[PDB]
Order: sequence, then C-alpha cells, then structure tokens
Amino acid sequence: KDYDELLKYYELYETIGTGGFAKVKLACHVLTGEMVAIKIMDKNALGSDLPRVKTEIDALKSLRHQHICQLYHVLETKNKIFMVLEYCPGGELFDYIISQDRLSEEETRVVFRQILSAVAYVHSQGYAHRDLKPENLLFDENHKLKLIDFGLCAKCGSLAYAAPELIQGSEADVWSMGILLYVLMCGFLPFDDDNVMALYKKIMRGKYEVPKWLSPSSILLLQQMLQVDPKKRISMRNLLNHPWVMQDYSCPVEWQSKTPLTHLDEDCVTELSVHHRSSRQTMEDLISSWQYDHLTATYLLLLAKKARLEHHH
Ligand SMILES: Nc1ncnc2c1ncn2[C@@H]1O[C@H](COP(=O)(O)OP(=O)(O)NP(=O)(O)O)[C@@H](O)[C@H]1O
Repeated sequence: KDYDELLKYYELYETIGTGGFAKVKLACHVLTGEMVAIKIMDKNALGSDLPRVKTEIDALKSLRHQHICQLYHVLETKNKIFMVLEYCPGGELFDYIISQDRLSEEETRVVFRQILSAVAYVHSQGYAHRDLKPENLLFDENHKLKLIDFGLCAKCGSLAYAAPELIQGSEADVWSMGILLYVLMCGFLPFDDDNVMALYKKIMRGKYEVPKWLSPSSILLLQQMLQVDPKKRISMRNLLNHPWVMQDYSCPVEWQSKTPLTHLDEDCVTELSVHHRSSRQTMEDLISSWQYDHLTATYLLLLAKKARLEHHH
C-alpha cells in the first residue's frame, strides 16, 4: 500500500529502533545490495508535529559529512513518510558508555573530537542541532560516530542536555556538548533529577559534582562549556583548538567535510546508466537534479559501496 511503492526499491528487514516520531527498520536497497536504515513516520499520527519531519528532511538534504548520518532517499505516500538513511550497526553512544561505565579521558577525547567535527560543520551550514546527546550519536561499522535526529535543527530537546537560556543557538549546542563531555568522562549526568522543577533549578544553578578521576584540564574545559551565562560560555572556534581538545594531537579538529559531492563518479554513473537504459551524459544531467528520489539514492549508495570497497583495496 504505502509500502508497495517502497518495496519497489527496498526489501524490509526487522525493526531496529523506535522514537517519538519514527519506527526505524533495517532494509536492503535491492539494486545495489546495500543495507540501510529506514525511518517510517505516519503523517496522521504526527499531525501538528509534521513540520519537525520536513525540518529534519530539509536540514539533512543540505548536510553531507563523515560524522553526519547520510540521507539517501525521501518517499511520501498517502499516510507515510519514509527517510532512507546510512545504516549504523554499532548502536548508540549511550549504550557504549553504559557498557564501559565511563570512558577514559583519552577515548573521551577521541569521541568528543568527532562530535565536535560534526557540530562545527552543522554550524558552518547555518544550523544548530538543539538535541545533542549520546542517544543521537550512532556508531557505524568502523566505530566512527554519526550524528542523527535533525528535526529540531534551527537556522527544545532533552532537558538534562538543554541550556539555561533555552529553557526559559550556537552557545546552546556548546552547553549540550559540555553535558555530553561530562557524561562520557563520568558515566552520569552533572544535573539529574526525577523532578523537573528540581532539575530545572539545578541547571539554572550550574553547580555539579566534580569526580576525583578527572583531569584539571578537563575540569576547566567543562567549566568553560557549562557556563550558565552564554555570554561567558566558550565559543565553537575556541573549542576547536582548545588545549584539552588538542592534547596529544598535532592536528586541529577537521570539521570540514571530507565527502563533498564535487563531481560524479564515472563507475557509479556508468552502473546507473546501464540499469536506466540511458547514456552516461543523460544520467549525469539527471543525477545533478538531486531530487532524493530513487536515482539519487541509487547513486549515493553505489558511491558508499565503492568507498567501502576502495578502503579494502
Ligand atoms: N541510521 C540508523 N542506523 C541504525 N539505527 C538507527 C538509525 N537511525 C535511527 N536508529 C535507531 O532508531 C532509534 C530512533 O531514531 P530517531 O531518529 O531518534 O527517532 P525519532 O522519533 O525520529 N526522533 P526522537 O523521538 O527524538 O528519538 C535510534 O535511537 C536508534 O536506536
């Protein structure tokens, strides 16, 4: 039905996750054999919340980056919206933290630099994420982080990660990254309560426990990021070459995209052109329209496949 058009292009596997808006299914793009994750949303059930989806969709169409979960295909039927995404099988950063209880400062730095790369890129494109937290960061096959859930992108979110100025746009993401840092290094939240009023007061207050295993450097960074006054809160740029961030690193954080679509891959175009019964020139013209239809998705998945193969060649 709504699924019949989808099943032209994908064969559906099991549900692998859910959220407040979407049921997420593993699937396989038939033409290329590539696995993907499909967000399924019901328009009728979403109702007045639907703009969030069109928000996420328009955001993701203009974001392309190593640490951003890629959007391949958008499909609307009478009752459903389907978003076909890069499959990340490593699960959430959340579950990883719980598995390790807490991360070492060193592995925290490795993770944090990737988060920072993604968020700095997102800002470079004029957005703020507004829902940064370990649940919205997924591990891919190579244990690399991929940011998801862009429905709150603005050109808001879980309270424990929400900045003070926002519960009464760049500075906010910085705050949330501070909370995330704390969580990675500590295994728990700095501001936590079952009572929302209590939690709120704790946040506006800005006082948190500082455990013995933490380095002075990281303690400082935290206090720079968890400044209740956004005016006093550290800026993205200064986060990008902050000494804690740069510790044991001769490289500043490369937030710039490593995956821009500069120009069309010949092999991929060729492969598409055969299946499409059109010349390569024609296919080039078509692909450049970037409609996020089946053509777009096939092209990008062929590209991802090729990259994966080139990594083992
Ligand atoms: N690309 C993906 N690869 C693997 N698992 C995914 C992927 N996208 C989502 N998931 C899983 O599905 C869950 C729900 O995704 P999510 O995008 O947060 O749903 P949502 O309803 O649209 N947003 P939210 O209600 O705020 O969580 C995630 O927490 C993951 O467990």
